[PDB]
Amino acid sequence: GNYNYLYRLFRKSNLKPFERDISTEIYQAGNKPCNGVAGFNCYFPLRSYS
Amino acid sequence: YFKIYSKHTPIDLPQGFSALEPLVDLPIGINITRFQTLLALHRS
Ligand SMILES: *[C@@H]1O[C@H](CO)[C@@H](O)[C@H](O)[C@H]1NC(C)=O
Repeated sequence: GNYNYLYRLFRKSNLKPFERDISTEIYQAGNKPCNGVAGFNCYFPLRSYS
Repeated sequence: YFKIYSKHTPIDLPQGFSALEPLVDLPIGINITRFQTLLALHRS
């Protein structure tokens, strides 16, 4: 399995043309702060194709 | 794209007309919202 390549799963707004996102901040699904830790309504936007 | 036009002249802004020629293009691809100016202090 090749876990090197990754894609993005969650984002607040759609990317503008010819734009790149390098931000890795924890996506806030709910209203409580994520506090930089994975948890409820808090998922890492980067996923692995594998 | 980041495009910069400029003009220079030896002189409240004065009353006159002068067009600006393009001189810089930079293929950046960035989201810009804010900026700042940089000074050069004269040390005693
Ligand atoms: C650009 O940055 C501003 C900063 O507040 C943000 O609101 C906006 O969504 C960003 N746009 C894109 C296309 O990333």
